[PDB]
Amino acid sequence: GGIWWFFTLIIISSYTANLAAFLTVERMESPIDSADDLAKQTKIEYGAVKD
Amino acid sequence: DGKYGAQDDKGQWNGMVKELIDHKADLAVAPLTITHVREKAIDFSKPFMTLGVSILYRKPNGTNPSVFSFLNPLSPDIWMYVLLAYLGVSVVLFVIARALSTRIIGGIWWFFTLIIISSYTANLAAFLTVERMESPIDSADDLAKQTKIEYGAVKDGATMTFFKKSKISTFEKMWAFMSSKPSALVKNNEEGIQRTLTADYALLMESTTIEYITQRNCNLTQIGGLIDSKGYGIGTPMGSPYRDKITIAILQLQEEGKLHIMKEKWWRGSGCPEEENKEASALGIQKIGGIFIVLAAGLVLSVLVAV
Amino acid sequence: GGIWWFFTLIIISSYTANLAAFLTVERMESPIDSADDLAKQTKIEYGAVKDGATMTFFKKSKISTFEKMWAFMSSKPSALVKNNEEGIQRTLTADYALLMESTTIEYITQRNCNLTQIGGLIDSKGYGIGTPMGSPYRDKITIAILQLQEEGKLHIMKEKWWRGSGCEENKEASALGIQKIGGIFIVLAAGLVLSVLVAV
Amino acid sequence: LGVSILYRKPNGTNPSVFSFLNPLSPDIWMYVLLAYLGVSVVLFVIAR
Amino acid sequence: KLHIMKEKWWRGSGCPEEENKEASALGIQKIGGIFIVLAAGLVLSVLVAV
Repeated sequence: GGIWWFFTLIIISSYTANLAAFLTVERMESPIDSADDLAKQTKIEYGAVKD
Repeated sequence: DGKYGAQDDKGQWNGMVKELIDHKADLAVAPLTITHVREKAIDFSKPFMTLGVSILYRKPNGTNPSVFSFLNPLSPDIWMYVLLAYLGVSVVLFVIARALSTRIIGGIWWFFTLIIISSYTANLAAFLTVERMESPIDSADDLAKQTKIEYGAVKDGATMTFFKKSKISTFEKMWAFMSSKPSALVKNNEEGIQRTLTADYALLMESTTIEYITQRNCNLTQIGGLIDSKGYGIGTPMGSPYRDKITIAILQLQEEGKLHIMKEKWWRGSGCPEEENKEASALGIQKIGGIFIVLAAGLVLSVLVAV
Repeated sequence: GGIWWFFTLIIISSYTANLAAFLTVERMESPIDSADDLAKQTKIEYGAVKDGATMTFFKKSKISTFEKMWAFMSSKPSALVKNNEEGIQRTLTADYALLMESTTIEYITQRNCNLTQIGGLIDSKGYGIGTPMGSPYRDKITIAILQLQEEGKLHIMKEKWWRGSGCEENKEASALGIQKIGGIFIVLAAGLVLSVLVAV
Repeated sequence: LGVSILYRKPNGTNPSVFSFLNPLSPDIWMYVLLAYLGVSVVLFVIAR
Repeated sequence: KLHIMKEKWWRGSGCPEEENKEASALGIQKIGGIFIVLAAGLVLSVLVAV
């Protein structure tokens, strides 16, 4: 019963940790909100209609 | 000459461009840069293929499928200290049994267990977060923003010349890095390959060569898509309709798809293995799991039924 | 029992969350390993002597790291020192990061036991000797110095002239070091003795 | 008016109503179920 | 040039870095939640006493 206890503890802890990691990284991730962001970056493709 | 060929400053040409201009050779059969100066100097057919610059890098390391790597966020000495404390509590309870003190000791043990499990959970969470909050480098913009990792391109190469006339944030950052540190630039592709093999070095060069060497090597990897368009055209004499005759002939070849089959005749054939760690996850591997084997330890006592 | 159970659950949950938040924030970034650490953190003030060769190099360099470093040092005048000795003293006494020619920090660390050289090699500038025009002696001293280079004499002179090298810990196996359970042991022993006092 | 960046809605979602097979790998849940099944019968066979 | 002129005459004052997440000596954010359970116990005690 005690080793089952420890298993349950560790598995729930890992579950909490990874989901919280996803939530935190989603919170710190910010999308583009200005053309300055496009100008400084190069990893996102962009364009305009010619003429 | 031992190079593609170029006019430096005197209006004179060398290599395949000079030979085609002189019309002592009728076509250039090799990879060949397409620049406006040489395009005006010598006409080019439509490229038989288009390519850019890619990143050669060392294979990521750190695959440790071990049970010890699962209890990592815990000092084992502290774990044995907790075990000794628990057994001491149990023996104290056993000897005292020969009331309210028992309950209060159980409660304080409950509180210590809460504290220790909280600490373990927090430590493991921090370790996994700091692991996965960082990602392997996938773009040259990442190279530009970082400075801890050496990177470079073959000097006097096509990528160097293209970046000379290309001024985008990452490109002048690259040029500043090249000027600052001459120890991260080479004159030959093999030298850069050796640099990548020895140190964690990022190499930028024409994509096809990197694809070939990656498919002829197992200790290296390619990362990043095309960051530029280069193209490899075919030379043609001045005022030659055969230029068009080349172009259409090339066009149907792309429709025939023979170029791909022959490229895999030369390029592919690699047998590099695959891993599940490329998607930035640790779930579903001995890094998360592996203690089910420890369960059998208790099972051996589970068969004693009589004395 | 249910209301006390919910109370206990929520309070211990808050405790665990705060614990995790603390260790993470101290562990989410390294104490110091390179100028990139200064690039992504700002808890340590950094700078150099005003109008020094370092800040001129930062101005002329197009490395976005050095660019933002220059922007920061221009933003805060408190990170500016009129003289290198003042910056050395303030780094030795208070939290401050000084950027200077590598051999200077080399000598200082050789002549110190508390401060340390920080960061690997980042620039390639070097020192030479000024030469007039039309002086073949420049060519002679060039070839002579090159000869000394394959002779390795410069190492001999620098070790002879620079030698003061004085006297770390990792402590990364659990949260907030190994020294973290002593209070638990003490409180455990204190609660242990409380059971023997009474005879009932 | 000025100029405006055109982009799709921020990609990312959760397949309803699963919210635990996405954070945790399913094989982990399968192993946990197997362990629960294995430990279940031990007490019954021992007590009998 | 109008944008450059505005930036010249609307170049603000620099601000210290303040978006870095910080967590140190954080308690229960002043008030806790013990009052609800205290009130629940008191209110139930009077009429369990019947």
